[PDB]
Amino acid sequence: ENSLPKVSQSVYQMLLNEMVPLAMGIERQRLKIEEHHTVDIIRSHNLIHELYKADEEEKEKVLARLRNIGFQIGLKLSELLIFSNNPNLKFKEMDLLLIMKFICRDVWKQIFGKQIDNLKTNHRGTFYLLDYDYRPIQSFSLEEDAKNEELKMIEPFLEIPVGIIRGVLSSLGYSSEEVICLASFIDRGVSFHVQ
Amino acid sequence: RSLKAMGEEIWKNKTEKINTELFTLTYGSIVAQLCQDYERDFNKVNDHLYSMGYNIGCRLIEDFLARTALPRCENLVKTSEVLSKCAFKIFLNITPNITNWSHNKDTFSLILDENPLADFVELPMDAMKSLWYSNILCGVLKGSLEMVQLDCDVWFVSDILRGDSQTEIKVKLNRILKDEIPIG
Amino acid sequence: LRPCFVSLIDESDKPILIYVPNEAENEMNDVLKYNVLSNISLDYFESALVEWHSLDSKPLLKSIFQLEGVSVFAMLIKQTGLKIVIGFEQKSLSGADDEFEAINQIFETVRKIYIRVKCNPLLVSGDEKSIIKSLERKFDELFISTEVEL
Amino acid sequence: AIETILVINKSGGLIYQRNFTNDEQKLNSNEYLILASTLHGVFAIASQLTPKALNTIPYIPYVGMDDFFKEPFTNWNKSGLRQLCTDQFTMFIYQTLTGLKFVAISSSVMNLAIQIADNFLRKVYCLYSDYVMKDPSYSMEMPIRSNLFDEKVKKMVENLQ
Amino acid sequence: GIYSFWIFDRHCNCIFDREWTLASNSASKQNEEDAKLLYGMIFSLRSITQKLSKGSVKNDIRSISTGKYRVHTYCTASGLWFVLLSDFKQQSYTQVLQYIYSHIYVKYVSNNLLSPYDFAENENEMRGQGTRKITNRNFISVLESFLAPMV
Repeated sequence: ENSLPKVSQSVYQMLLNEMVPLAMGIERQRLKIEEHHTVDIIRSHNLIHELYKADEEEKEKVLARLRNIGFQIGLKLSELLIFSNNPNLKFKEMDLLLIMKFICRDVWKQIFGKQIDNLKTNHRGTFYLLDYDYRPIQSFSLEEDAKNEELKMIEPFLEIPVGIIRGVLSSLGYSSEEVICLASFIDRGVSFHVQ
Repeated sequence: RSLKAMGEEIWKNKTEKINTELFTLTYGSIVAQLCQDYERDFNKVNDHLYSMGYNIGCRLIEDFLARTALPRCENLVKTSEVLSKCAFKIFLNITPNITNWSHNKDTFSLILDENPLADFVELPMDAMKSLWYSNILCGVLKGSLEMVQLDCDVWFVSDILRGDSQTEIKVKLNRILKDEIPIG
Repeated sequence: LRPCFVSLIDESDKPILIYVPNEAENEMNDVLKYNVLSNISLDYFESALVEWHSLDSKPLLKSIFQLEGVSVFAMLIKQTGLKIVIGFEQKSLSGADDEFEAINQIFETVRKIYIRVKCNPLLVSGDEKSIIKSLERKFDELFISTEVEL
Repeated sequence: AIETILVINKSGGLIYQRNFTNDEQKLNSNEYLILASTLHGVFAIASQLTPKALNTIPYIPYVGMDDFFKEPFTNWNKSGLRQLCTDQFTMFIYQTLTGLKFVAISSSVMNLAIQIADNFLRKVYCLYSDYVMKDPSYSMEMPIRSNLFDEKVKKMVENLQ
Repeated sequence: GIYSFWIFDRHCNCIFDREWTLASNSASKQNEEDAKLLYGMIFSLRSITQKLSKGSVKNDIRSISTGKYRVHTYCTASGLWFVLLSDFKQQSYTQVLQYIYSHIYVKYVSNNLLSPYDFAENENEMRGQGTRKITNRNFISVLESFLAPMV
């Protein structure tokens, strides 16, 4: 239908990469940059992500700050989805844990583009969604000596869509939990699991 | 004018669309994360929002040159206008205008029409002083420009909320030193 | 097409997990029958001259049994001493050979799931608690929860 | 297409320069000598890259309407710089067996493209070695002050384009 | 025929690894000295065409076309110099080098946040005698995927 406002996916996507060394720099707080007013020391983004899992600090307090930031995103976009477009499926108050399949059929296409899911739910008690090529970190690289050492590193990046889909259920009002695995498809991987 | 039309051609070349209001909430959310995490120190979030901007703009500028095969500018006067239209317009669908163009050609200012960091934003009276909202824009401009071998400093001086006046960034050129000692 | 339990025993005759699907949300206390069926098959490893194994190349689907409402068997790979067994409810049982090789191949799928979760070093020293919950969390979608995929 | 011709002596120094048809200048003499010394320094190292890690002849199109020798000849320059191309000009190099390097720089673009600008440059090396080689004012490895040389190569710029 | 690919930054460093895509001459490091003398041939000839400039613009170098091979360069405006040594069968790769900048480089280097700008080792020997940086599982593999059509 209506298609008025547009901004790039790219600068968006690097911002979605860049909430995590932001949070590491929050916890850890010379290139004298703003020398009209002040000075900075440095900010090693290549070593900030090589300080959480490549040095094994107390990131467990910091992981809540990755969890926290998606909630206020996840609370306040359901109303913004009907200002995104108005496709008449947009109403919210008919279903409880059975339009989370379909609110993550759209906002997961509107912050991640694709819709390859293969959803599975045990007796409509717990619903889980998985995809084979996650849009941030399947553009990401390695140090080529192994691969399993690199899957230590990427574990804080998975926690940003914790807060999103937990935000929408708390937008409907909930206290049901959520945990993230990392799958491995066999054809040319990460899974999600909510109660 | 070709560099007029480059932004519209790239806006038909690239196909990447987010709705603009979704970008604003993901900027208001992260500055709210700094606001509630740190101890309401609006001074002390401009610096680290700038640190965000520096360390994301110095990875931003080479994909900007990837889409826009442009030569390295050497004066102020052409990079000011191409930063005022193309390097924003392929990313942020805006065209900020250069005004107050100084006679010594070392400084200027930049009115921007609208911004998608500050579309529908209200700040509280605690936040109403001692804070500039788009210090990530200071970061991305300064950390962008020190890749291309000119250590300009820009600093954003007036919100459309702070003072409710106008949106300006005071800019100052500095040296144009290139790299050296290939002998080692 | 649906197992009635899933049982796992290592080489020291210690049961790793006698998993039963749907003991919450549905009928309880038949799990008390299920684990003692597993122990009947555990001391019924080889008894009264009945031999299950003759092929040493790949351990295929071995001898079917049927006892008091279920249909159990065994699949001893003989690799790292794994002794895992699966029963089926005799109520919904068609008794064909593509059924027989079908439960042979899904026995090898649950073999694959155990050998995948056996060497996941994303969490190390996962040997006593929530390794069990994690492998149950990988069990409970391969035979059920297909209801919403379409 | 060619607008400036240099010649280089074998000891790494400029000999002659004429900015023929460009007719707006910013370069005086010793910056052209800086170019001559740096192309001699480049042509020093521009053989031993040996990127292989391990008979080619030029040809006869009759450039310059007779010619001197109507035959596909050889060339001594089996390893080194031959030509360059940029977005505002292109440049050419021809060496002798003795050691003279024979620059030609062309503003437009003019395989075959090396070969026409090789076939030009055997002619001027013939014309160098008949019109200022036989000259008693010409002491050795000095500049060229024969005006008789200079219009007779100025005629051959318009005998090219 | 393509002999060798190399990657050249602003700080006069090569970041090309074990030689292949026919840089081993067997798919039709010892060359760390060769990185310097390739740089000296280009940078000196960068200054030649810089000193002859017409019409309010600088000049990029397309190709030094030597004897018995070629060399094709692509100097960026960021000081990145993608250099490729052909065998004079095809013409200048001034869009193949744009493909391996806009697609295989910037989407696989400098978007990956576990690898830096490869600038310096927190130290002031960027201008020489530094061990290289580019070792990726994906990038080296997808480069070799792209260039095995050529050689």
